[PDB]
Amino acid sequence: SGFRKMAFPSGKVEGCMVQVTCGTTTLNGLWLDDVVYCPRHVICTSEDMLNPNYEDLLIRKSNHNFLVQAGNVQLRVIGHSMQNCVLKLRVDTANPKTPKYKFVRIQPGQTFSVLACYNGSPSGVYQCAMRPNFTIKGSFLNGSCGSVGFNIDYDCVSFCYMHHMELPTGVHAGTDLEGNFYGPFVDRQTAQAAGTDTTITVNVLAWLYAAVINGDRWFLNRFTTTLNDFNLVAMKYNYEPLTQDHVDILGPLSAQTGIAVLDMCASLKELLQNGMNGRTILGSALLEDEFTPFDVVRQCSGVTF
Amino acid sequence: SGFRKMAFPSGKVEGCMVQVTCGTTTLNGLWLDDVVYCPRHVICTSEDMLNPNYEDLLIRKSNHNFLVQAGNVQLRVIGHSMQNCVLKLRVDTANPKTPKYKFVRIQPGQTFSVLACYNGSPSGVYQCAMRPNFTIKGSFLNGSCGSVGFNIDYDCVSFCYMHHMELPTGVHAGTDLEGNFYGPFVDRQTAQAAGTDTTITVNVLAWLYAAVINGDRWFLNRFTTTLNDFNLVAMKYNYEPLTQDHVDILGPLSAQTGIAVLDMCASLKELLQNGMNGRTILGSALLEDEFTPFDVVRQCSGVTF
Ligand SMILES: *C(=N)[C@H](C[C@@H]1CCNC1=O)NC(=O)[C@@H]1[C@@H]2[C@H](CN1C(=O)[C@@H](NC(=O)C(F)(F)F)C(C)(C)C)C2(C)C
Ligand SMILES: *C(=N)[C@H](C[C@@H]1CCNC1=O)NC(=O)[C@@H]1[C@@H]2[C@H](CN1C(=O)[C@@H](NC(=O)C(F)(F)F)C(C)(C)C)C2(C)C
Repeated sequence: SGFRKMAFPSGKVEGCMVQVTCGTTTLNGLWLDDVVYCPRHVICTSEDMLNPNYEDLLIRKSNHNFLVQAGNVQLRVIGHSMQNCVLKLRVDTANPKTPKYKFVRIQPGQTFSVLACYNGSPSGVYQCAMRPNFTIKGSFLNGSCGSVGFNIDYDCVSFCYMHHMELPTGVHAGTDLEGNFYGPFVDRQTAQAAGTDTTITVNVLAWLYAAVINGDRWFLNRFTTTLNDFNLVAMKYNYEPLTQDHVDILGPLSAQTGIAVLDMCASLKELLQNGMNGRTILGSALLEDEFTPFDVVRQCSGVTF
Repeated sequence: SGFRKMAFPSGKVEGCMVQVTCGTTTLNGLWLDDVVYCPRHVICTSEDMLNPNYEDLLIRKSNHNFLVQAGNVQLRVIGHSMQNCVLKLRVDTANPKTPKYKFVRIQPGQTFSVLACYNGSPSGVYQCAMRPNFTIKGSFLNGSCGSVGFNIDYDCVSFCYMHHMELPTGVHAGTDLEGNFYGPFVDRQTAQAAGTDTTITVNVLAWLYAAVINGDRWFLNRFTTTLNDFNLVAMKYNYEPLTQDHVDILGPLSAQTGIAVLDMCASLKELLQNGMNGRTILGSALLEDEFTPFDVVRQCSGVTF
């Protein structure tokens, strides 16, 4: 019993974190095989970042301009190229600690662990959801860029995020491992706005099932609702519309508890309309939307790696 | 910016986890040097746990009765001894992945990372605080016993917890690596309840400094209180008494922000008596007490390991 925000064990990702320096700019890189992937703004100075032309900045750079440090060891960069907002550095050797991996582009609502690093060294690990407005609510300081987000499926590390920047409202933005930004953001030091953030509805229901499995059941009612009737109510509260696909994803949790998805929606509707009245759910006074249906199943059935 | 509950990178602890089976009872062990530490109830059958005579049960157990598995390799147990509630199985092979380590007993209020395991394999990582009632709010299932709590001091791993049991309200209990339980709990399936919990006041104040550091400054007021006047209000709300040692520990946070501890106490008093007025602090509608002042400093400085 008990329910916590839980990150994947990070040992496999730790063995891939290196330090990338270009001039006086230092950040992190991800060493897999003989390639190191890092944000392309490692080539900028403080002034370049206001309006960079990465193409010309990179032309003025050659192999001896990039220092890659793995532990106490310098890695010889024997090639470089630019793929979207990510820089690929060909190094003299393959990472002996390279795990089985893939690069994936995640959907909004999906979660991943972030291994926050500074100077190629791991500082901490925390769980993050890709918000519907394509930002994450993380914890990143100067030099954190290059820190990656990932998921583990038994032995395989699926990398999905690389940190690049922080937006005005304290939220964070970055790219997939191909350099494509999540959202309408650019790697330029200029005011940019993230859209209005909505609540991931399928995730709130998933967390309500986790609360039920843990014995937190005060919010359950003997009422029912239709999918349309629930959506008409929830949308006034800035909740994402719930679809038949989302109900199919909630199925294993529904079957395990014996509470139909639309029965749980009637409890969620009541919580939005009447509030929580000083009560808590899994120790929280707000409805939590950063656990996916899979995160609940994984935690409640002890999936190991 | 951004303040998140963060666990230590788990790589170092991952390499120390093994599986320990005795008869039909299977759980996790911690392999350091040529010794495997695990909870002593691994020798118990399902009926023994109601009223176990450990001294007697262990006398009827031999080295050959303990199966220890490190990956696909079975380790030969060449000796054993019972230290309080922990079993120490001497194996014929030192763990080549043994990091620099120490065993410590933590105090209530101090935090640690839990690497949760099943069958000797890591499933996830999260941060916990030793509550004033000596329980922890974790997430553990059947077979999670022997999973450990740890802190990392750059290169040294301080092991401070080993999971043994779960109490009625979904809260957990365990021992230090000497087998001594935190709290008044015993390792027997008998009626036990955690004493009424209190809020860790120094951790709440450290969390408000983290809020000011990140921009949430709405709760700051012109008022100032004494230590005595603060403590008379905290006790009403079930808060731990704030001592001069707690005030001294808060010193680095107070100096970085230029806000006196007793000026932050007036902010906390106002918050306890009159509420949060519909506002959040660091994305939370409740006052968080699981970040110690060292966690706030570590995260806000980007300390690496
Ligand atoms: C990479 N190490 C940092 C990480 C930032 C620093 C503070 N916390 C973070 O997440 N990335 C940057 O410094 C990027 C980088 C230039 C400026 N920058 C920003 O994150 C800035 N943000 C923006 O200009 C905005 F709002 F558009 F996102 C900053 C104001 C410094 C937070 C580049 C090339 C975008
Ligand atoms: C270790 N593998 C498990 C972890 C438990 C199982 C359910 N969730 C957990 O955290 N430990 C146990 O099964 C221990 C073990 C016997 C009984 N047990 C308990 O934790 C039980 N609790 C109590 O006896 C109580 F109420 F006193 F705290 C249980 C009812 C199974 C939760 C021993 C030797 C204590």
